[PDB]
Amino acid sequence: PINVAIFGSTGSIGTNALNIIRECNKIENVFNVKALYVNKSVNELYEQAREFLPEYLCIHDKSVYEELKELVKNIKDYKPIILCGDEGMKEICSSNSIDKIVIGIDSFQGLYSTMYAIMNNKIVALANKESIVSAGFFLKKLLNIHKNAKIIPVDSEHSAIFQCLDNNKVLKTKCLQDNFSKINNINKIFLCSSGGPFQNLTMDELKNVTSENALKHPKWKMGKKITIDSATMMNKGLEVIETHFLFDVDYNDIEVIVHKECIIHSCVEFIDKSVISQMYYPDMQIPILYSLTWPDRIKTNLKPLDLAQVSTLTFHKPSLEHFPCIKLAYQAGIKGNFYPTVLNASNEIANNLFLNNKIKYFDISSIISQVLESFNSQKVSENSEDLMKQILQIHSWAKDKATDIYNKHN
Amino acid sequence: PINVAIFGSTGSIGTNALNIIRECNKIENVFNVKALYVNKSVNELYEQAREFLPEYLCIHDKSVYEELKELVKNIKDYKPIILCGDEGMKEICSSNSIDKIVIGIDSFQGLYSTMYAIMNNKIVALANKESIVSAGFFLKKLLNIHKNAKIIPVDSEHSAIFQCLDNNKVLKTKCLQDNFSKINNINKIFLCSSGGPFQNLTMDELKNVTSENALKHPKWKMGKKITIDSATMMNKGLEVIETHFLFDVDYNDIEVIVHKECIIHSCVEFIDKSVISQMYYPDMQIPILYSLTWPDRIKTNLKPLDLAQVSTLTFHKPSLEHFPCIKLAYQAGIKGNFYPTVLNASNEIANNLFLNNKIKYFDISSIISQVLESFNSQKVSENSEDLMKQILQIHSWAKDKATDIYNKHN
Ligand SMILES: CN(O)C(=O)C[C@@H](CCCc1cccc2ccccc12)CP(=O)(O)O
Ligand SMILES: CN(O)C(=O)C[C@@H](CCCc1cccc2ccccc12)CP(=O)(O)O
Ligand SMILES: [Mn+2]
Ligand SMILES: [Mn+2]
Repeated sequence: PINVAIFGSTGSIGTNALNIIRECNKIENVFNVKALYVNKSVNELYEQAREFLPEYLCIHDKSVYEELKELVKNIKDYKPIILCGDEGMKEICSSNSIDKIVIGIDSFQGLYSTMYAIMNNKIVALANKESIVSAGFFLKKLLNIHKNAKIIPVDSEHSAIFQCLDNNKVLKTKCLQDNFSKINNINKIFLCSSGGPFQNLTMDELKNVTSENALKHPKWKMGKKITIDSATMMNKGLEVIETHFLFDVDYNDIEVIVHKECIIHSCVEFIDKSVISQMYYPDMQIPILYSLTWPDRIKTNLKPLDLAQVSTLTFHKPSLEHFPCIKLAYQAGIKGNFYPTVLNASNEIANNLFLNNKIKYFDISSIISQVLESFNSQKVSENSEDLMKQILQIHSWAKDKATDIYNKHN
Repeated sequence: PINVAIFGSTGSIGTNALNIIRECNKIENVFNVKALYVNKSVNELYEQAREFLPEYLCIHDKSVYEELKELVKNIKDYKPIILCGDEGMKEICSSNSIDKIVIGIDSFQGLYSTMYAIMNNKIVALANKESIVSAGFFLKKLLNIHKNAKIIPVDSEHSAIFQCLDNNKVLKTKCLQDNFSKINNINKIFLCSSGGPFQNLTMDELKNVTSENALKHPKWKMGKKITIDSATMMNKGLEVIETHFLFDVDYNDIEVIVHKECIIHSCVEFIDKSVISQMYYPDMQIPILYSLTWPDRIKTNLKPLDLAQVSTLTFHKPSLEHFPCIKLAYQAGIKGNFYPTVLNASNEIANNLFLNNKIKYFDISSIISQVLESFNSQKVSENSEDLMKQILQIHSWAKDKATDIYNKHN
């Protein structure tokens, strides 16, 4: 019986997590949903509580706390512990009844909850790539202290890589640890990308693309921020750094490859040169489920992959001239220090400016480049609390710098 | 140090095994070649002995024993144990200085040394699919007696399947053991085929194909017998039965798929519907090496897979009208009993008749079908020695029956 908490239970990751839990539990009772946590979606939380009957309920916005307490009286034979805010989140993380926590929260409230799950030696199913990019060294330090805590990757490509590894080796180590790649005999990673909507466009066409071109009738329905990052390939740039931190793979041994069918989710080359890959239809339920069943697998009723129907799988190298965000991500990763923090923060600003029609496509990369060029390496604090404060300071500095560059140009 | 014996060391599997051993040992001294066994290729064995300096040499043909003794006197600082025939093979199998035995002896004959390797509780790297098809239930019985013996598959597709599995699960079972697929969470197998030289021919074109057409300017240089089996797709038919026995996968859960690029070597669908595949250039060194390093991997200097250069991977369903041998193999497998023994034996004859221009393409499947129809199931012996005698008797009966059908129609 797997006891699971879901943080951000009404977002995309949270609802896909509950969907696969529901469907798997029909086949065999495997999961007990112990806690649900949302920002302010009190009615959606009530609907989930009605079905899943968790021991804990938490809502971040305290203005809707009483509104939740009244609604929950409608559910029969049910007396949950209803909590509020950061203190509620912390009480859930500290509960002995919870084994695994799904983090479906974007940005730094995601990092904050991840931190407390780790301090409580839980398994943390983590989808938030920006938290790993911006606080990777901090998370490594925290995981070295809290020896039974584990991050299990949910980002589709990183789940794929993790699924391609031998658990007889994985169990000797854990993600976001030094020497992970040595212990697992990993030589190199093929990190698969959809390529986004702009692969066939010329440099002159890219000059004029808008956020509407990136968002309009998309091949893959996703959130706006990640859709823009897919269009610039900065999504893959961030995922290169995510790969480096999760699996301790050198940047020279991570290759971005454009695979437009999105059936192969990534591939691992081992030291003998044998390559293992993971494949499925594009569907977050498989990566989410594996994060909750690892090191085992369980039965689902998902549609089986029909390779004959798929028929063709294609691969090509991305053009760094057309997708300069990729090069910027490698440069930041290789420089190390807090350059990944700076990359992520400046991209947060540049992405949103492009989304709102304030800058052009190549201005995204120009702004990010200028902020990276302005940053000077800082001595990394040995003290965990000071290190988190450095990450926050540098994140804020980089956002401000990106905004200042935009303001001067405008 | 991994202590290895190579049986049939001058054949294709044996020479590829020594090639990858040589290249891996240059990087780090990991293998000791303890024994080499050949039928009669005395000069080739001498050359291998000069390089690898094995403790044991064995030659099957007693008429070249004295010649081998005199040749070996030329090698400096070297006093091997020089043995002959079946007795020498048995002595090598019983040596406490040998851990792993590569069986590179073809056809029904390779079963004999495989049996003795298992009786001595060795790890047996088995390439010979005909042995597994013709004596599958016998090998299962023998492996249940000799608890510490293991068969590790070398046939490229079966190595691929094995490499796709989690060794944390594999180590709790073994190939040819009941419940192997359940313990490994296997749902279904995609068994990849090149499709062979006749894959795109029309029915009218197929009727006229000759063995010269199959053997001329081949895409892949291989032995004549397997090349004919690739042309008829009986190679994959045999490999379906091999999959069933090795991994305890139901015939309804094995799908043959034509993958003409021969980069993906096969794929495993797990019970959650996630699919894992193994990939490399067509090269027997990877399957052979994995059989000798399992459950670990070691460094090689093999060419890394360039997926962007490969560019395209394709998949389609084979036509059973054009490749009726596939249907015959599934039918024989599903019937069980000694039908696989009969399939293999009758195919041995039909393959050779077509090779030597005595029958046409569709006569191959006609002969096999008629022999299968003629066979009457026998009560399966409980005693392992009686069971082996039964397999031998049925093998001989089926060859003679195939020949008799040919003689009638000729
Ligand atoms: C899904 N995922 O982890 C992404 O990063 C988005 C990525 C893959 C999109 C295709 C895809 C792949 C796997 C699962 C998906 C689930 C929902 C929607 C899309 C899915 C876009 P990119 O490669 O161009 O950077
Ligand atoms: C290699 N192997 O295990 C075969 O059964 C031959 C098979 C695959 C041939 C391609 C291939 C695949 C993998 C390794 C190879 C090594 C040498 C030559 C060819 C290799 C032909 P088929 O699929 O049409 O039945
Ligand atoms: Mn991703
Ligand atoms: Mn094969």
